[PDB]
Amino acid sequence: LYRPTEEHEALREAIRSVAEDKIAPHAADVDEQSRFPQEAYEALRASDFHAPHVAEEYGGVGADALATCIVIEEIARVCASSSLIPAVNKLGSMPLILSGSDEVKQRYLPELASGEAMFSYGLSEREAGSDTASMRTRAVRDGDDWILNGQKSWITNAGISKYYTVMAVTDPDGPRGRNISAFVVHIDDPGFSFGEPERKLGIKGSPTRELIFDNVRIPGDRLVGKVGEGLRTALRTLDHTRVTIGAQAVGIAQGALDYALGYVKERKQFGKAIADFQGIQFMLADMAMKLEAARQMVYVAAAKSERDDADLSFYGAAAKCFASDVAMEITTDAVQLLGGYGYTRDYPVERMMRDAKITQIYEGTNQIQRVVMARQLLK
Amino acid sequence: LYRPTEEHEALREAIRSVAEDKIAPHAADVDEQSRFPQEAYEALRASDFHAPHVAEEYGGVGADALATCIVIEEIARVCASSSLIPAVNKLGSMPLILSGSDEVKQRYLPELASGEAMFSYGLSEREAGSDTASMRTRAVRDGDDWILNGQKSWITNAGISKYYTVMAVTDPDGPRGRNISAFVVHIDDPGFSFGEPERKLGIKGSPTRELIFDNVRIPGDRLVGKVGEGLRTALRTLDHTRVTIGAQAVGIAQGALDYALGYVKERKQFGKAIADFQGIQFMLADMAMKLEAARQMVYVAAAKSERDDADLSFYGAAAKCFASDVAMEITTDAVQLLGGYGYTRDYPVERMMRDAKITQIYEGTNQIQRVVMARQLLK
Amino acid sequence: LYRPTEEHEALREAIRSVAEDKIAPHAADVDEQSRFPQEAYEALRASDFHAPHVAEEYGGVGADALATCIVIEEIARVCASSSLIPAVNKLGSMPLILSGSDEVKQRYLPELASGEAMFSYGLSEREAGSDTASMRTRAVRDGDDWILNGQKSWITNAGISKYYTVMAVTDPDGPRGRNISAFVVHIDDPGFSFGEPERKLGIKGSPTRELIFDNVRIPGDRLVGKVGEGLRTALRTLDHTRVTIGAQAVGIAQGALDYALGYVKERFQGIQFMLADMAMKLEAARQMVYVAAAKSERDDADLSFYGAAAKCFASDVAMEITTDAVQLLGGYGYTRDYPVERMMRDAKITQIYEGTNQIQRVVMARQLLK
Amino acid sequence: DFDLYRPTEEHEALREAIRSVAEDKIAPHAADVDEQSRFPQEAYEALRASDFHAPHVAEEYGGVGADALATCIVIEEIARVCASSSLIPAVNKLGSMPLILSGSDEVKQRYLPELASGEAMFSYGLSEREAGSDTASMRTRAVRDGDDWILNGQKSWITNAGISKYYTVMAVTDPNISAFVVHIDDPGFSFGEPERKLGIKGSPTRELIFDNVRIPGDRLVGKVGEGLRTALRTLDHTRVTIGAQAVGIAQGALDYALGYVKERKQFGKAIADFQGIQFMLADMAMKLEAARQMVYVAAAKSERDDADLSFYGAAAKCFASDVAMEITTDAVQLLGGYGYTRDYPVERMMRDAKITQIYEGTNQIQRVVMARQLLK
Repeated sequence: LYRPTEEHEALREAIRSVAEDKIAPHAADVDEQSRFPQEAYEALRASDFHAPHVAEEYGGVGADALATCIVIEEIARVCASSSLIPAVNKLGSMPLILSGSDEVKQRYLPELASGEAMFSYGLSEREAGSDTASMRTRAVRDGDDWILNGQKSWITNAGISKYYTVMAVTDPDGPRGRNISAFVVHIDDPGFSFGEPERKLGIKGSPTRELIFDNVRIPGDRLVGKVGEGLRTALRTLDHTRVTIGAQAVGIAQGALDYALGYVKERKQFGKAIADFQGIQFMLADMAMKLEAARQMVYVAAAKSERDDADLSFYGAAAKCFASDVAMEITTDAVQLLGGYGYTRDYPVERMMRDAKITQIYEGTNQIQRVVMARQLLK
Repeated sequence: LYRPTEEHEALREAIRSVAEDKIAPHAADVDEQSRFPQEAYEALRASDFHAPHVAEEYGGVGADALATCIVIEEIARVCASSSLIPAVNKLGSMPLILSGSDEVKQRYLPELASGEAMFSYGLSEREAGSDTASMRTRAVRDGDDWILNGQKSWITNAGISKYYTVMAVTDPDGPRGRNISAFVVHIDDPGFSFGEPERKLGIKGSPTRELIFDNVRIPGDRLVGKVGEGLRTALRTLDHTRVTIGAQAVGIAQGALDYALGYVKERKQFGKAIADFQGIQFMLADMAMKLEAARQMVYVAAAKSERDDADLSFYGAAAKCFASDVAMEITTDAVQLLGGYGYTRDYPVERMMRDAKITQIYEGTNQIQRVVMARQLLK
Repeated sequence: LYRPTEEHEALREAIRSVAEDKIAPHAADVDEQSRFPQEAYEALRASDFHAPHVAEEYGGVGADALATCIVIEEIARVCASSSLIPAVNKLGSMPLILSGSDEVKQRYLPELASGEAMFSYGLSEREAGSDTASMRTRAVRDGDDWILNGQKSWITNAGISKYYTVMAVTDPDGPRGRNISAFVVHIDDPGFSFGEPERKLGIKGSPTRELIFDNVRIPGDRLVGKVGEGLRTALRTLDHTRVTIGAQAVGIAQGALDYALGYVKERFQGIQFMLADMAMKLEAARQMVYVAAAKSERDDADLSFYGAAAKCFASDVAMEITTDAVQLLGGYGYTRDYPVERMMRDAKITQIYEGTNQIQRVVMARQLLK
Repeated sequence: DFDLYRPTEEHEALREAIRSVAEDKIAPHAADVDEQSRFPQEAYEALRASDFHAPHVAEEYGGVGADALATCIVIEEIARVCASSSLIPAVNKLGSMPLILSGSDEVKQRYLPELASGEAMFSYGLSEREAGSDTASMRTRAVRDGDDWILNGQKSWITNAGISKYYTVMAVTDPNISAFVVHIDDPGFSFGEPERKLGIKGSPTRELIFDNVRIPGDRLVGKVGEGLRTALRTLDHTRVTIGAQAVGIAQGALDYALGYVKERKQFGKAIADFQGIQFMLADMAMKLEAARQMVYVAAAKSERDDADLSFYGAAAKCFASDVAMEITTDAVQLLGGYGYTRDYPVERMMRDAKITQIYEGTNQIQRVVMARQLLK
């Protein structure tokens, strides 16, 4: 009751030690250079932790939603950019799971579950970032095939994901929400290009790239879901990926709190370990307490996500909004807690603050989460 | 997972229905003339919700600790004062459960479980509230009986509860925290008097009285647990009722967010429903998100209060501190959202605000909670 | 420079003694029985702080807006209900000052300034509370007079004020906000009655009653500036009384923190940090109110913004501080035996009346995106 | 017409002055300053050309002698566009305060003209590895070698170091402490490796290491053994400059935020027609302006050196810094994905803001000073 199965905890100790071993040192370096955490990718893949959400049918680990966030958490605790790997894979493969045809699922999800390829997910566009219902990217038919044209931006793991679940308008004059569909674009696919990797505040490692569609023709079997169903797919994909982002935020903050506690037990200003100043003790109390509320809520919403509960819209958004807020609130405090040392790149709290910010921004800025929560409350 | 069981959800639905009609309408009156929730206690007892935690063995409903919290929540949601009936009942009976001898337990718990008698719990002392190992209340052993002297303060439901698990030193030189034992005082015991009931900011209904012991002869069977081990028992009980006060805070806040939501959809300023202004929407979003986190952590800590988990103290402190703090923010916003109306007692939210304040204060002020947490963090 | 003139501080020691000595002990009762701060009113009157804003021209104290705010603060420091007397007097006289012809100013301001009469201000309406530009209290001209029919609500200090600058729409047609004018209704004036005093969370002392107008025959000399300007005048006065509500909040917070600090001396670093946050927020709120108050007196361009900005922040701060004040005093802080309970309840309203901090944030936003 | 609670008209002329100096000369370089972690040299050149390298220096010594509001306003209006660039007047006042507050007319004369002219920059060595905040327990020793002194030890966290010219470092004489202008060229005086910082990446934060640095006896600043009464004063007076730094960073962030939200449209309406973004900008502007005004009250209070200058100083830095963080965070939030990228400054202003909360007495230390000034 109100706890992960102890199974989840064995899973956690696993992914935790994978994170402590193969991710952490590489996290500091990943961030500095803003290059992909490849070591993280081969270590997650080597431990079959790269995309544990995939079903058993395709060779996945079959992770529970709570189990899936646990992985994303335990990674973000040490490296936010790497933490995106199973998180972006769940995000980009979710339209393919929740609505994909059996043939398309069997095509694509086994290569992920195996580790051949990572997914990215192209929904946002620069002239309609949060207003995903009124996008510009275009899927016109051409024979059996599909021509995509247009813009996707803020696409995570771009350049590295092989597969890109794009959402493009199929019938530009139908009832909003029924004119958009999802198509798995490959890196192969001619005319599909990437934009410059963005110069990011945090997640500097995991590339956030614009991806351009210049008459990208693609077979008909890469339609995922039916036609027009792309927004009804994207909504349930948000519904489920919000909680992954919540867990990522919880994780970023957890790593920050861990360095905070360690540093306060080691260092001694005014003769004593700063850990024992009641001020700092209050600060750690708020950090730990907020973090634990955010954790429990992302976990509740994950329970809401595998059980596919009714109010998953609300709690998912809320868990994402709060966890991210908490992450900022905590990681900033963590930086504050290490004083001068904290704003040094030698210690991870700096990176962790820079990293936590996107949890408040990307996958729908928490203002959108508040819009969603409000619309859900007025029912 | 992260589900109150269908058992609990039905239980929730039950106690909610009892709160709505049988308790809520009286809530304004209970608070106003600062009177005990007689209607509420009556209705809870007739419905087995007055102290549902009590063991089956002694005729209680055998309520899960989570379920107990759920009841205190749903009661508090409409009337905070009334929720102390099950809350202070769990508080006062818990030392009698956690350490009580089979006999004394079977003496008192039936009286409670049926609804004949109420419990209060005397541990804190006017002088050194948080340094409980240094309490002045002594019980001197005299024959089989004891003679009590001392000063419990801040003791909720006094004057109205009949049996009082008071904690007294039984060694002015015995060892710290092992020099104290627990005694069930009756409302009948000579020399046992109450102070004038405190004039409280909120929870005005439930009486907060001083406890005076003037050479109170109490029989020898009133000892619960060993002599000396009462402190360990008291600290464990603290760990467990922390979470029920947390649930109460969540409840007070839930009432605020409910009445606010209602008032917001219907009432109109500038001619569209004020819930159309995205600002009020953000505010309501934050209220709901904070509140839901506070709720989920109250529930997690309730689970840990059943399993007697290690970090039960930490998670309970966190649940109380967060639920209460969050409640304060929310009920304050609740007053805000109803504007001029919310400032009047015609609407309850103002009362709910006064009530959230005490949850930040009694049952271990959130500062003390933050200390407890910071202490578990610095293991 | 960036400090009260030494005579503002001379004014502070004066009203501080008046508040600590004459207002403070009764404040607890003022709140307890939810009755008017009579002791406070007669003592503020005895000390010329019941309405020090009035020009000396009418026998007032001639206080600059900064001074008015400081008075309101030193009163709110001990009694918010009491702190509203000078505050609601400046509020109710402000339309009467800012635009009234010297006729009505000379008829009203001396009787206020001296302390015969208190003012309240009828702008807020239940139906169109936040949208004051679309209010529904009607006043049609009957010969030289006007007739009033309508319903002002949440009129603070309403039960006891004599003179009431109530603002009514005179011409429904035309641009709402340019069709509103203000007229001072008397307590004895025929047909004008009050509702039942609101049972309030805090400031219970200062009575807020509805104002109902049942065909009140008001003379034509009750005109407060040219017909139709009333909304121009009303947002003009809000511009100034925002800053006084800020000052009130600063005071309420101050009192909360004062009992907090005192209590902390009486009975570790965590509580120190909490007190530091309290005091620091408080002082930012105080300086923000004073910057704005000086900004009002010189009738600066951005008084719209700063009055809002100070009104919101001070009030917000008051709320956390008074809340935190209650927190520091622990169980004792949750009792009416100590005033911090009353002070928290008092501070809440500062976020609400005279434009909810939602409206304050909107007007602020508005000036930001001009 | 009464100028109470408002910065004087001359301060305001100075403001559009320094604002134009920043917009027109500093602003374009801020992005590069942060990206490369290099000293804002162009900014220093235009500040020196415009009497802003340390305008606080007296007119007796050739500065403009600007009052604490004036110097603060410069630090703000500069930080408004580049935090690192704002450290120029800020770190110069920081390093010059011991030399002013207790320095002998000879020692004032040896150095303050080189600053006021714009030749040399000053930095200030008080904090250390072991006892930064506990100034009573440091371990950098000044031994009286003849009339002269031998210095050994390590100051840490020293802004503009390696690049600044004169270093008023403070050492214990008898284990208590005195202040000494160590020169860059002085024998054996070296710097540690510069920190790779979260923000203020332009302004170098370096260790100060001494292996038997001999410095003449006239390098003494103030009283021998009694620099400590000078050190708490330098704090008292310089918090407000770090605060104004915070206000400036914060104001800049709010400026880019407003610009973006008016320029950008979303869901078909401008993103600032959404009341959520509106309240958000309102909270930002009011916190911001409150922190600004308290910075100004504390600056005036550092001018006439009031009794409570400690509290009002600490609070203004602690609040302005905290508010700056709070604002820049929302600023990054407001520009969405665009705000997350370094192509827009809101991100840099956030990192710049995270330090105003930390250095030169972390707001936790600021709160301690406030709590002690409260129980007076």
